[PDB]
Amino acid sequence: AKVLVLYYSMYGHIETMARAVAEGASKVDGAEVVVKRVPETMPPQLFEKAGGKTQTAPVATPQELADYDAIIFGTPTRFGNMSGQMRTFLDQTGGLWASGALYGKLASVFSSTGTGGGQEQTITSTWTTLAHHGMVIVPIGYAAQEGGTPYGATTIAGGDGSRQPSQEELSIARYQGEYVAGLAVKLNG
Amino acid sequence: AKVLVLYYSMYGHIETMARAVAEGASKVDGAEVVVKRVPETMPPQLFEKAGGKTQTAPVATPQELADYDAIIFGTPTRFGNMSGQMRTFLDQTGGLWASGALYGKLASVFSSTGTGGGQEQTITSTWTTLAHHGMVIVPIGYAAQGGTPYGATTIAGGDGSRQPSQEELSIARYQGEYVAGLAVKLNG
Amino acid sequence: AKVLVLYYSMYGHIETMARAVAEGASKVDGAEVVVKRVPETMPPQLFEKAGGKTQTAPVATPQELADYDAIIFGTPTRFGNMSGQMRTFLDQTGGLWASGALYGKLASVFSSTGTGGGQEQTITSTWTTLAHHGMVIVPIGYAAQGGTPYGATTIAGGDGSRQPSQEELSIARYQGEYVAGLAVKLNG
Amino acid sequence: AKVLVLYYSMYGHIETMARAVAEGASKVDGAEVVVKRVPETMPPQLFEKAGGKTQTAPVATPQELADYDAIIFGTPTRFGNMSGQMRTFLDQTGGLWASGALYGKLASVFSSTGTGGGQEQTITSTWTTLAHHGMVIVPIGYAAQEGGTPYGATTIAGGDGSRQPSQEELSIARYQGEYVAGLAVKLNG
Ligand SMILES: Cc1cc2nc3c(=O)[nH]c(=O)nc-3n(C[C@H](O)[C@H](O)[C@H](O)COP(=O)(O)O)c2cc1C
Ligand SMILES: Cc1cc2nc3c(=O)[nH]c(=O)nc-3n(C[C@H](O)[C@H](O)[C@H](O)COP(=O)(O)O)c2cc1C
Ligand SMILES: Cc1cc2nc3c(=O)[nH]c(=O)nc-3n(C[C@H](O)[C@H](O)[C@H](O)COP(=O)(O)O)c2cc1C
Ligand SMILES: Cc1cc2nc3c(=O)[nH]c(=O)nc-3n(C[C@H](O)[C@H](O)[C@H](O)COP(=O)(O)O)c2cc1C
Repeated sequence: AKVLVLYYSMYGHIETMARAVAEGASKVDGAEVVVKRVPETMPPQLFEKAGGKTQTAPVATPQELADYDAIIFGTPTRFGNMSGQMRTFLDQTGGLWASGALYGKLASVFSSTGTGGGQEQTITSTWTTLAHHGMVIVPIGYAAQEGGTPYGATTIAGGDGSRQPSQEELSIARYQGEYVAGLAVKLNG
Repeated sequence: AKVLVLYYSMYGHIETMARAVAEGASKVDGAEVVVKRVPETMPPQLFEKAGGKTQTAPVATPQELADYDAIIFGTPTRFGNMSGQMRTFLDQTGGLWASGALYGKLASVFSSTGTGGGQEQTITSTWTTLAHHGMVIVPIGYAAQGGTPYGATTIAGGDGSRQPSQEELSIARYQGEYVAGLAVKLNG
Repeated sequence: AKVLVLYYSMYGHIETMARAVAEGASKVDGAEVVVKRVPETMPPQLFEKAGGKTQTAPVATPQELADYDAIIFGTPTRFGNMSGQMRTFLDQTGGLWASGALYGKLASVFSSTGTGGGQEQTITSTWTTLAHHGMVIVPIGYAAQGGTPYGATTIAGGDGSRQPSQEELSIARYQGEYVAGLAVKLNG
Repeated sequence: AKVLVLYYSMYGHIETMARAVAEGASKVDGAEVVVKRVPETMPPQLFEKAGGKTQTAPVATPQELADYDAIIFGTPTRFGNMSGQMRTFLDQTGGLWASGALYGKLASVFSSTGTGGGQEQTITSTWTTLAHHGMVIVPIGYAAQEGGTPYGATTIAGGDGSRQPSQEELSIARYQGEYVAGLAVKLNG
């Protein structure tokens, strides 16, 4: 099974989460895992001065999403929604929608926020788009307990962005990757 | 694989849909399908006076949900949420939650509305509860072609006179067949 | 302006919050505040055996909601939704809906959770129902500084032992005072 | 009271809706009404070939949103969310968020979809962002009935985009503008 971890990060928190997700998915016999980012939409000059952490992963094209059996989407919270960059990317998936290209594929979502507020809404409002594509949606449930959510792995970046993901947050992200990849093998070999 | 179509219905619209869902699921080789309803919470007297439709389906218990590989949940829209009867019932599943009893099982949702507005919120706000249980959620996507990609729906009309259409029931059957197919793929 | 704090609580966490909300609203010159609870739906015997907290607040009726200029609704999180007791109660407001009885009135929501997850969905899925009634919805935004901009919340802890904190109750009082201020501005 | 109708349109459906909203808000004694769009993010070449209807309204800056007492947001549905263009714009409102610049201002939302699916989610997922800004959220309720929603005015563009808004849809949009502007005067004079 092919698993895409597809993400947007501006300050590295989601990027770090993506790595943990991918490590988890890689644990699964039969799963092949790829990590990619959506294009930055900000001019580099502004991205630079805003203190952005330059992202170096291969940039995905909307078309290649059809190639995977499972897609795990990572986005930071922007006032309770996915980021503009992820929204702009997913708005380029009309071709795939028309052809049913993602229909029945596994989808799952992870996020990051400054202080907690909006993490749940970011994940569930992302599930909406995945459901229009006919994707099968995988939440994590009470995994953690067996300041997060049953909807997907999250991390807190802190008010000033200086917090880094904890071992426990990375563990939950890794679990999410492992579990989705396991589902993807059970369904697609 | 074992599939439960669990529904609430007060005027029979969700009941008609539930039957169609159960049929679609039945078409799948390897799938065993049961239809149950959640308990009415209205006193029988007021249900009657409200013009509520009486129903033959057996009443489910909260604890038996753990028996099934896939649960397809049917609720009418009540201002953009599931019904209080469905809500009350699911609030009784804390035991299953604690033991991880529904974790990883498939869930899917269908609904009915008077005039349309709220059918999407009903379905997605029911997904929320399914996700707390760690259920895998199955929307229907563009099979929905106003229906919804989130699951099958029917329009009851403002006075409730309208009955599920051929096309609406056909989408409902699609949904059962789709979820049942996934259940057999995952569980045999 | 008249403000109703309408709440459901099984272990007293939302009850404590409701009191604080009612106080904040009371601080507003021109605001008159009433606290009521929605009916328990559990039989008294099982409520008791469940370790439920008994409550002094008068029980509201669905129809009296139309009396108020602002309603602040308190519910614990039940897998990311309002409680079945709150859901059942609001399902009884079809009469108010038909007559436009709550249209334009202010609504605001607060909640309680065991461990946090679901508090945001509880609040926004309650807003849905308020919007069907045409109520104007008041979130609290960055006064929330894990709380939520959607309305005041408290963490009950996994075993329910934790009680609302000084800070959490202070946000709850802010919310009542804010909504009551808006009610007086709109209605005098 | 100053009322901003702030919108994104790619094929004109939301644009037509915006005009109706603005007409409604203008009916109100004491309300002054302005219509603006968010920047197109698409290169014009692509916008051209996709058959976009060039938008000609003044382009809003994130900063000027602080100047209004009420903002009515219009966006088409993109798989159950606001469009990338509106998301990208609202992601530039961090300055306003930090200063509480939109706190307590009135907000309301209208939408458009191809075939209905996702209109409710687009509106409520937009309310999320408005709530982070502390905005007071105004749905329309059962206005229509006294294929739409109580959350805000909507229009159906049809599967091929050829449908135009009906008189009844425009009437509901106008009502939304009138009602929000009326609220804005009652609160701010
Ligand atoms: C425009 C904008 C909106 C934001 N909204 C929220 C919010 O609603 N809640 C929150 O906790 N943090 C919010 N933040 C903080 C971001 O979520 C945080 O920077 C992000 O999680 C970091 O992830 P990254 O390092 O991968 O970019 C916001 C930040 C920006 C720039
Ligand atoms: C309390 C209550 C709230 C309702 N809210 C809505 C609504 O928000 N939108 C709508 O289109 N219909 C609404 N209706 C109509 C129901 O959705 C409709 O009667 C139901 O779908 C019929 O299904 P059933 O026959 O299976 O009970 C409501 C009905 C009641 C009794
Ligand atoms: C059926 C049920 C479901 C619950 N679901 C959640 C949940 O999803 N997330 C959470 O953090 N707590 C959950 N809890 C804990 C409640 O939110 C907690 O007991 C409540 O907030 C206490 O408020 P009260 O004392 O006012 O009743 C649940 C409790 C019950 C009984
Ligand atoms: C990327 C993309 C995603 C879309 N998703 C949906 C959808 O989920 N539901 C729907 O009915 N229409 C969908 N459509 C149709 C648009 O909503 C429609 O073009 C829009 O409402 C027209 O408004 P405008 O003329 O102002 O651009 C989508 C269109 C595009 C280009």
